[PDB]
Amino acid sequence: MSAGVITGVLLVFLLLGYLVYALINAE
Amino acid sequence: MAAQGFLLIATFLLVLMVLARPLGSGLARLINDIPLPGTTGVERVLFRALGVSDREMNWKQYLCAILGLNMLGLAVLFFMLLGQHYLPLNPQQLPGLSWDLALNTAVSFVTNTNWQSYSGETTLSYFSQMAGLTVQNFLSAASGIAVIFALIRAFTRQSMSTLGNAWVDLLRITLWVLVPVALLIALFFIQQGALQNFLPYQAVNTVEGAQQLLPMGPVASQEAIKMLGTNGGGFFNANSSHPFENPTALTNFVQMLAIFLIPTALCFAFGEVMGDRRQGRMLLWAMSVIFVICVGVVMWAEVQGNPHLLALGTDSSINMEGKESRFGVLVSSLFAVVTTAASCGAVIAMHDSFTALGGMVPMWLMQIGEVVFGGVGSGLYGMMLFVLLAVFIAGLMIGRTPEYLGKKIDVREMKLTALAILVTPTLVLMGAALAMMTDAGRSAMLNPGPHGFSEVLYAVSSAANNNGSAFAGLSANSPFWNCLLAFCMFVGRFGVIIPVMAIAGSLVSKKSQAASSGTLPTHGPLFVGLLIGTVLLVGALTFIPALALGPVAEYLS
Amino acid sequence: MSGLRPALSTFIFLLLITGGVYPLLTTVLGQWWFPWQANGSLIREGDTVRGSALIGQNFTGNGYFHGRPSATAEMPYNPQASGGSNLAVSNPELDKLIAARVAALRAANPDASASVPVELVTASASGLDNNITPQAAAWQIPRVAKARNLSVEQLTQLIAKYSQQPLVKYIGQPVVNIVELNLALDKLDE
Amino acid sequence: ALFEPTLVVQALKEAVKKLNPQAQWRNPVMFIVWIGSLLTTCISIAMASGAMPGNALFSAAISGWLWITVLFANFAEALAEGRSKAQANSLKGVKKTAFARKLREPKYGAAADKVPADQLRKGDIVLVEAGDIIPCDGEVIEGGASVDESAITGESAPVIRESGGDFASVTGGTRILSDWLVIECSVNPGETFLDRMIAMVEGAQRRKTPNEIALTILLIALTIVFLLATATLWPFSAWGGNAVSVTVLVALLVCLIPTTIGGLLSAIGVAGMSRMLGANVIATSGRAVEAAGDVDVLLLDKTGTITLGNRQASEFIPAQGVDEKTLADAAQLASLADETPEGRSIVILAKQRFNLRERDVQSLHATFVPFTAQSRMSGINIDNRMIRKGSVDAIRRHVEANGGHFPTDVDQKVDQVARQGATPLVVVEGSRVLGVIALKDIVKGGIKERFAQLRKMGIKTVMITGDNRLTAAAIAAEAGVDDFLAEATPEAKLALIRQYQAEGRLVAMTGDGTNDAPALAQADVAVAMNSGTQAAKEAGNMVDLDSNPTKLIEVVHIGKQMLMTRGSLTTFSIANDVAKYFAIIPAAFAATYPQLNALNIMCLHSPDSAILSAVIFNALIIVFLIPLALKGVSYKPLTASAMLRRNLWIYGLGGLLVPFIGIKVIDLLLTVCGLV
Ligand SMILES: CCCCCCCCCCCCCCCCCC(=O)OC[C@H](COP(=O)([O-])OCC(O)COP(=O)([O-])OC[C@@H](COC(=O)CCCCCCCCCCCCCCCCC)OC(=O)CCCCCCCCCCCCCCCCC)OC(=O)CCCCCCCCCCCCCCCCC
Ligand SMILES: CCCCCCCCCCCCCCCCCC(=O)OC[C@H](COP(=O)([O-])OCC(O)COP(=O)([O-])OC[C@@H](COC(=O)CCCCCCCCCCCCCCCCC)OC(=O)CCCCCCCCCCCCCCCCC)OC(=O)CCCCCCCCCCCCCCCCC
Ligand SMILES: Nc1ncnc2c1ncn2[C@@H]1O[C@H](COP(=O)(O)OP(=O)(O)O)[C@@H](O)[C@H]1O
Ligand SMILES: [K+]
Ligand SMILES: [K+]
Ligand SMILES: [K+]
Ligand SMILES: [K+]
Ligand SMILES: [K+]
Ligand SMILES: [K+]
Ligand SMILES: [K+]
Ligand SMILES: [K+]
Ligand SMILES: [K+]
Ligand SMILES: [K+]
Ligand SMILES: [K+]
Ligand SMILES: [K+]
Repeated sequence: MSAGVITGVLLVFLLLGYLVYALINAE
Repeated sequence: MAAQGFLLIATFLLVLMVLARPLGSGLARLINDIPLPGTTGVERVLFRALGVSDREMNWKQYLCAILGLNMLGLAVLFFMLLGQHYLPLNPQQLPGLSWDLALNTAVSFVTNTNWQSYSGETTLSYFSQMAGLTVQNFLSAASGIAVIFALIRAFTRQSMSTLGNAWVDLLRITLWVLVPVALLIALFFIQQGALQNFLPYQAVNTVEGAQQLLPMGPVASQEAIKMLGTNGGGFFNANSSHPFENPTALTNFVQMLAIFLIPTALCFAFGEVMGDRRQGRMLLWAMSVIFVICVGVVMWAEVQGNPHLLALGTDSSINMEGKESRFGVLVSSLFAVVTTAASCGAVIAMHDSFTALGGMVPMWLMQIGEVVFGGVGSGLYGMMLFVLLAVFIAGLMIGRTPEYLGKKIDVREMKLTALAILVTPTLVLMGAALAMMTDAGRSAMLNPGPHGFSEVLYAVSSAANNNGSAFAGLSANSPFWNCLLAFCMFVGRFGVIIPVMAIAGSLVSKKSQAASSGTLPTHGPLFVGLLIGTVLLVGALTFIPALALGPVAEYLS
Repeated sequence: MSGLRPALSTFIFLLLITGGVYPLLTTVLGQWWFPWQANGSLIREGDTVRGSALIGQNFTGNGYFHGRPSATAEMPYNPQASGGSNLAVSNPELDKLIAARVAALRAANPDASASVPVELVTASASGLDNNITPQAAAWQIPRVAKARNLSVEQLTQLIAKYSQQPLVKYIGQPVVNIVELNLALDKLDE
Repeated sequence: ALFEPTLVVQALKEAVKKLNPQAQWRNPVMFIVWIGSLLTTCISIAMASGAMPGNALFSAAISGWLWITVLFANFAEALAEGRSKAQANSLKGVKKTAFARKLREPKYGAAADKVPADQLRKGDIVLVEAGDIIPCDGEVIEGGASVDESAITGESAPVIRESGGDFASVTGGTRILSDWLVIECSVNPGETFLDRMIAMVEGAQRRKTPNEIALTILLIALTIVFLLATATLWPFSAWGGNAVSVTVLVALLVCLIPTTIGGLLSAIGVAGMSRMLGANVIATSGRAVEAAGDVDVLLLDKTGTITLGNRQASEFIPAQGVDEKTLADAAQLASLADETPEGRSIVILAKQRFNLRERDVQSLHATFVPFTAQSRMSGINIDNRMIRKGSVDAIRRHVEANGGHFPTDVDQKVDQVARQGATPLVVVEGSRVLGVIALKDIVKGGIKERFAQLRKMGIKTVMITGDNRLTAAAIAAEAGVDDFLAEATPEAKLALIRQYQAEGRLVAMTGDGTNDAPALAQADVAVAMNSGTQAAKEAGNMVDLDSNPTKLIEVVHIGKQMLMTRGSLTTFSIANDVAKYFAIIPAAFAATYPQLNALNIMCLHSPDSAILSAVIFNALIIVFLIPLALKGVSYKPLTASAMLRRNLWIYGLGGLLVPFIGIKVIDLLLTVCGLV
């Protein structure tokens, strides 16, 4: 909807990707 | 009223427990690869004719078999719905479906969800209804029961790699559990008054002089399988509210019995296959306690009903809006809880017209993952995921290795259990957020405010949780809603089926170690309460903010 | 590669069974055993179909028994667009419709109670409800008796004649068939 | 090592300020909290100068308390690591220096050489005297005296070491008392089990156990669902009314995710390893310690492990054709060469009580027959009498091979010897049987109570003996074990390992012999003894420094404590979130949904005060539960269901109740202080 919403969605997707990476590759 | 509700719950649960035990023994015989009495010979020559050998696949080929059958059914049903104006049995000359509606209906009937963003009697022809929709009602149920057959075989098998024959399991389930029981149920429905013919739409001269066109078609044959396979795909837009689908109270009682029949029989079969019936009784005690609490809450909410009725001159505040008059509010509440806990899309009553609490508890019952008899097979392996979570927690709190039914719970099974738990709330939350940031997702709302958010959340939860029941006030016939919901159904079915089969392939290789003095009894009231607390607490901590912005806000309004 | 053939064979066999044998056997057995209630439960006088015994028709006449409101598209009690209003409790449209229905029913039934039965002001789930409670029928007796020049005793007897009850009192509700009630009223008049 | 020393706290707080940048992303929950803290800090800076919200003080307080939450979690982890490092550095401060007496020839008194510590390798021979620090670990090849192992074990009473016997190896950094011990080096310095444990502790690169990995996966999944709910709350309220502020969403997300267990997991692991070190047990890794909480059978060697060893001749029953001054001579001729402590005791007491010291010990034609565990033979063919001795079965086998037979008096005599628990041993000339020499063994002492505690734990303790069946029964009844296994070859112990592992039952064992290396290699728990040899210590995953057989009690205690602390803190963290909802959700939705204020069952003052109180409780619960994670949970031996019920009633109900009181008290303190 706006630049702030785009930044928030991107940050949430990056955090989700990091958490899924940590779950899959939990050494 | 409370006495009538207690009598209804007690009678329903008693008849269900009586009926599901011989079916539990039959399903245990099907799990143990033992042919049913009288099926020997004809089953062998049928397997020889079909070309299925005595092979026994592992988890990878079993999952590939289930996924390939589901994708083939998806393609066949999609092309059948897209080109339904060339196929026969079309007396109304109904045109072919749009691409988005056909894709949504195909994914909906393959993923055992049976969401319907259309009116059946206006949209679909008889051949489509009895040849794609009914065959997918059979096939999705058979696929779910085959997956739970693989999981039960993985729990009972000792240090092997194979998981049974997937085609043999599907054929055995469909031919000896689905078809004859649905034949009996359909014949009883026809006797009570349900519709089964192929006549064109009958013209009616109304007494006062109007003209109404009565829809026809093979309603009862699809009604029996939508009850039996926890399918809930209505022949008409009214679904089980329609008198041609559910004419009588006895018919509706048989409907609820058929909805809970196969999950309860699968729990009994699991307990009998593992030898310890206390495990199946523990699972059934957990689902029954949660179910009884939810039913009592929903009947209390619906009996409280609309508070404005006495203000606007009415006999009682009984919420009869959007409920059929041949069924009480107690019966409607019970059916609502049964279908929204059992991953069935059938509605005796419009859930949109329910009160705030009586819409929250069905929607929360979908949102917790459909573990209270939550569909044929799907409820049992979702409950298995919650059981692995609970035994991990219990093993941690007792200081021993995480253990369930003699088999160790290790890092790989925790990874796959976590992913399978993660799939459906992720879909619900992201799909609801995507619908709530879009004008195409917000313009489908009918009621304004918190109940409109409840409509959107209910639609996304039923799509992702393979339920299919709707408030139906949402206008989900847009291409955006069709594609979003189809994605939700596809992922919420198959991305939960895949890690469950991976758990099964991880658990076949292990050996069920015998019990000892220090082992934890995975039964009894302590573990029943622990599993109930785990399920309710996980679902609550996932979905209380959504309920607070929806139905809780509507209740506190 | 030796795995596609079992998939196709199983799919074609199961599709053929569950789409041309189970529905065919169901239709054949239904038409052989329960033909009237398998073909529509149609109430036919002569060669004219006056309505199914399950669907229910829109009755707005003074001399007839009025059923529950219908929220189907186009005309009320339209079987081509079955479905409820899907109106929430918090929706002001439901309150407006309930107020309008209460006012209309109070105007139509002056010689009755001021507390209207809830099913007469609340729309049904399907929009094709052929049933109301005997309490609602008893509420509507004075208007029908005044319009038809009948008596309360005969109206109660006829309502009890066309009343249906479940096997046990908690799996359903006692209901009366409105369409057959109105056909019985017409046949009694002539 | 105390509970919270001042210097440890003040140094590891600086460590906490040093483990901010890149020590956070290894932990996913705390990296989420760190990212939220940074985002709220930037949001507060924007609110101060450059963003249209003006409540910069509230966002600054939220960001500061999130940073405090990260600081307290790192304080827990750093305090555990600092305590472990302090214990390892205190154990490191031995007097092991460059003072040594290298010998080119292994005889006593060789050249009086001086070599440094770095000039030592796998093969070397060193000499020590009275009051000398041991340079390197190794078996003793000549001499024997008392070795004071106080600086390593933590307790006095010097142990008696014998040249090549049961007490052969010597621990480094330990003083030598009385006589000398000529010591051959086994493993080069720097490569010692103590050195590996010290290197594992200092510079903590500790590997996560599989249980910790699975719990981390579960916490990650909970973080994912809480992040999804928090992220999706913005459009859900944005459509309904005014959108909820980002700082309140971040505060709710941090309050929701398993912050307590997610910040205390490493503290629990390191504190469990430190408590293992404090029980005088060295562990290679936490995997064995956590597996020890699942074992159900413990295997035991008799001599050395369950008894002190050093068997001595007590009764010395002769035969009819032996009388006197012949059995002692035969025993001395059979035992003058074998290098076993019971043989040396027999040698030094037989001549003592029979005045037969005039017999020469060297006669230039000695066969020098060693002792083998499976053969059970010892003796020197010195005058064509070919004298031998051994166990009862070995004597019967050797008599049935060359000699005629044996009468019933030998069986009666060995039964009478085994009546009081001493193991039978009889000498034979080769064609005729002789008298039976007893070998008294002393039980280690107060072990019946500890074996009763093992039985109460559900661990079926069983001791593998060899020796003779009846004396094994006598010593098993005296010790208090559940079962025994006599007449055992060294292969039979590995056979018992594989038989117990074939059932799926997890097997633990203790041993101190050099013939137990495959047993400790295949065993899941392989607790060695400090009196054991270097090969057994290297083959074992754990070694006990107390030389105690029933140290598995403390090992099971610590492993179960670690697992139950992890599970209990996870349950507490999950159960806190319903009170987090009841504190935040009516506070978060106050302008977009003022109708949700009925959910404020805690009767909190303001929405900002409620959110701040939830964040303050989330920050303070970690520092309040640091002592619980450091000490572990209170482990009591009960049944599994009763223990689960007690842990649930005291932790799940605690997480249901305690956050309500905590948030309410914090809100009242803020109200009476006037901050909000
Ligand atoms: C309020 C808060 C929450 C409430 C919590 C309540 C939750 C619900 C509870 C239900 C949980 C289910 C348990 C798991 C399944 C158990 C199945 C089983 O094997 O059972 C044996 C099981 C273990 O015993 P066992 O001796 O080890 O037996 C094992 C052997 O394998 C078996 O040995 P056997 O073969 O010798 O035994 C005989 C044989 C029986 O014989 C047979 O083989 C069957 C065939 C008989 C012939 C058929 C004709 C007659 C049958 C009639 C029905 C069919 C025809 C009907 C006709 C209509 C057509 C459709 O076994 C069976 O088949 C048993 C199955 C039937 C009984 C199960 C009843 C469970 C439901 C209880 C009623 C609902 C209560 C709660 C609801 C209300 C709450 C609001 O025991 C039980 O029965 C457990 C259930 C106990 C009753 C629950 C009572 C709960 C409390 C009541 C509510 C009061 C509080 C409310 C407060 C009010 C405020 C509003
Ligand atoms: C937040 C934590 C809260 C506190 C936690 C503390 C837990 C302890 C609570 C104690 C207080 C309760 C006292 C009331 C007495 C009633 C129960 C009783 O008798 O035993 C007490 C029982 C301990 O039983 P036990 O250790 O197995 O052994 C004692 C038994 O008496 C011996 O029985 P058995 O082992 O010999 O086997 C039973 C036997 C039969 O033998 C007997 O019991 C003796 C003979 C009596 C005849 C009656 C049996 C026939 C059944 C007819 C009706 C039964 C009652 C149905 C009413 C249910 C209504 C709700 O036959 C059976 O196997 C029958 C099937 C067993 C099920 C029967 C009842 C199940 C329903 C009750 C639990 C469901 C509601 C809990 C909701 C809580 C959720 C938060 O404690 C509980 O019931 C615990 C319930 C509460 C647990 C809460 C845990 C929540 C989870 C934590 C949060 C999530 C964790 C984080 C995970 C997230 C992942 C990231
Ligand atoms: N020095 C010795 N001379 C002769 N026989 C011995 C000697 N030491 C032990 N034995 C015999 O060996 C048997 C025990 O063997 P083993 O267990 O391998 O040695 P240990 O008991 O020292 O561990 C005993 O029955 C004993 O008779
Ligand atoms: K469904
Ligand atoms: K549906
Ligand atoms: K869930
Ligand atoms: K699920
Ligand atoms: K789920
Ligand atoms: K599901
Ligand atoms: K389903
Ligand atoms: K599921
Ligand atoms: K499902
Ligand atoms: K979840
Ligand atoms: K989860
Ligand atoms: K927390």
